[PDB]
Amino acid sequence: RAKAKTRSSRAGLQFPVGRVHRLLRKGNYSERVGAGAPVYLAAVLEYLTAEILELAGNAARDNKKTRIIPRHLQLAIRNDEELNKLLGRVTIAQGGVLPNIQAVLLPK
Amino acid sequence: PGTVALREIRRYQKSTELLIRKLPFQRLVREIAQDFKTDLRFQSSAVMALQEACEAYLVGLFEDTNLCAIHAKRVTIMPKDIQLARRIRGE
Amino acid sequence: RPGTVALREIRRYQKSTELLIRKLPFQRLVREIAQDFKTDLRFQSSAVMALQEACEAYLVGLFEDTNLCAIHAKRVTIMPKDIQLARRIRGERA
Amino acid sequence: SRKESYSIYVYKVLKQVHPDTGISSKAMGIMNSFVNDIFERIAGEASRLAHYNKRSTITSREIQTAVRLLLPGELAKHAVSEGTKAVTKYTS
Amino acid sequence: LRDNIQGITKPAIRRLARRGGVKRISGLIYEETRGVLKVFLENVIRDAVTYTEHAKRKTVTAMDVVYALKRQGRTLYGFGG
Amino acid sequence: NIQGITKPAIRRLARRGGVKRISGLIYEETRGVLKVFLENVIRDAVTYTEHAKRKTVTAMDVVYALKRQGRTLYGFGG
Repeated sequence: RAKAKTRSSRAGLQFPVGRVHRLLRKGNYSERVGAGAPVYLAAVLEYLTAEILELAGNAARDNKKTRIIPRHLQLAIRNDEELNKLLGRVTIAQGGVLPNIQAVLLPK
Repeated sequence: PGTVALREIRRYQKSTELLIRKLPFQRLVREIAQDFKTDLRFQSSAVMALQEACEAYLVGLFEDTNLCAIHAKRVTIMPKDIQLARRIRGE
Repeated sequence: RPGTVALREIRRYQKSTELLIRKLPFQRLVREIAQDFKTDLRFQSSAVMALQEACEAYLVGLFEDTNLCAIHAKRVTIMPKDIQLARRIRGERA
Repeated sequence: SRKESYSIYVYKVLKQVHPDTGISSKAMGIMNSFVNDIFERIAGEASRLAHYNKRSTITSREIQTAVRLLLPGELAKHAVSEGTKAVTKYTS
Repeated sequence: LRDNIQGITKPAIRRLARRGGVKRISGLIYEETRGVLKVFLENVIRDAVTYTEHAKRKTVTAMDVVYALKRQGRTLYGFGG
Repeated sequence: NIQGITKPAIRRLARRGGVKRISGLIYEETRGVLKVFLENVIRDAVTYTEHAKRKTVTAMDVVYALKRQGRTLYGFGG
């Protein structure tokens, strides 16, 4: 037996692969979990979360801010059609709505 | 003039906090719960999760009603624009 | 003779469990659209004909919402901007 | 007692893109909600795929397929590429 | 008393309308909106109570309502679950 | 070749939907609605087929696609 380290580190991964391996069995999704499946799901969750976290940081950068709030997260969704589709059934607490006007409202 | 309401649009679209008064909403939530069933009581977080879902749902209804009125060549909403916005959603 | 009883169509194309698009042109329509994701496809007859039933039902379901949009928008006539309203408020044109 | 959430891990991943940036407690809750919603979507989709195949095993190919029903755009193939990289590097 | 749902005030409904981007608002719209607002709770509180009645608790949790909102296709972040 | 679904067929679908007056720009824009719907159920079905590794696109793979879109169907496989 040896001094422990995360299985994610050998996979090249940033989230806890061990508890993903727990959740995939303990949630009764199948009788067996393949050795790659929790590594793969951690990689998928990380990839998609990092992709939206750049848009979150960029939404704060656009508003010239340094601390993320739910408004920057709503702006991150409304800056990308993949997120506008994926999160189309999602409510963001205190995120508000994208500011928009139909041209008919405008004077002249 | 009759049109500087367009500045209210931009202010309340910049703003992102909840708009209905918490006490009136909590009173209504409790009244609707209590004539439904006995001794149901709400954590503050449940009343907030309700109110956020309600106000997001009504912002969606008003966006949908806006497009119905714009489609009807109006600049005004009448209860019939809401009744289209329900039937066209299947609500 | 001319210019009377448009309900001649209403009274014909909904008397039974019929489908309105002809079979041979539908069977050569779907295959070209399918192969762009992955080619070398073959098809069951029971696969292709399961598409048309969903398609015609969805098209009919749109037109059912669409004529009320025209009536609300002060028209008897349906026009492309009715579909711009309906398909966006159902959340699908997004 | 612990309550199963990702608060420190999403703030660890933020350094991939914006080391300059802080996270409000509210925003931390939103991103904690995001990662578990995508889990409930993928674990359900992969289990329904496995049910249609009657298999005892989930696999890299159940999730590779489930991600393609999660997203229409190429972020699906990039996430699928990242999963196949990670499983390869883990097993080598 | 003000229990007739008129406690959801005219200017509050009008502010939701302004965030929603609508221009001129006819004076029956506030009351039509109060009708929708009741019916939304007749879906959401009712099903949230069916989740409270899964455990048969006295306290409604944020989880109980998030489960009702999930089956009703209007999911919510920040509260968890 | 989309023109195999006919000018009277696109009218017939609207008439089965009960429409009165129309304007003819509806027809090609309705072929646009149908094209994206038909492409979605096809691409979903081929995505389910390639998980089963067969080259033969098969009725239950179309059923899994339609069931994911919330739609239930019978006679073919059901």
